[PDB]
Amino acid sequence: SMEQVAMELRLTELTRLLRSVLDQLQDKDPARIFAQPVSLKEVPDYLDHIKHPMDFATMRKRLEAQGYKNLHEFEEDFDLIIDNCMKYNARDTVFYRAAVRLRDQGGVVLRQARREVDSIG
Repeated sequence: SMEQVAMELRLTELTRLLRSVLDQLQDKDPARIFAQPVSLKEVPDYLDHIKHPMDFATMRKRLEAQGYKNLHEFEEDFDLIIDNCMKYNARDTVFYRAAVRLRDQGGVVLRQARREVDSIG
């Protein structure tokens, strides 16, 4: 159907916008602390602490399979990255501090993306 194609054109465009958002969020992590999943070889107990791990590479595979239906879902994944790190790592660590900084800097980018998703549809 033609409706299905137009739906898919909107999903595709949302995916275009989300990719740019992801790049801008990732630029706020120049240290690359959040680039890849936490290694279960190097942190064997990780899943006893964190039930839903998340990272930028895992978000990117979902993104490129058009697996984000809306900005809310994408934001849920970004918040997992931050929130997982703030639980596992203590306040005085470079990791915890890197999450706080990513959250603060990400807020601006996300604030405008919500306007652009409403605005363009």
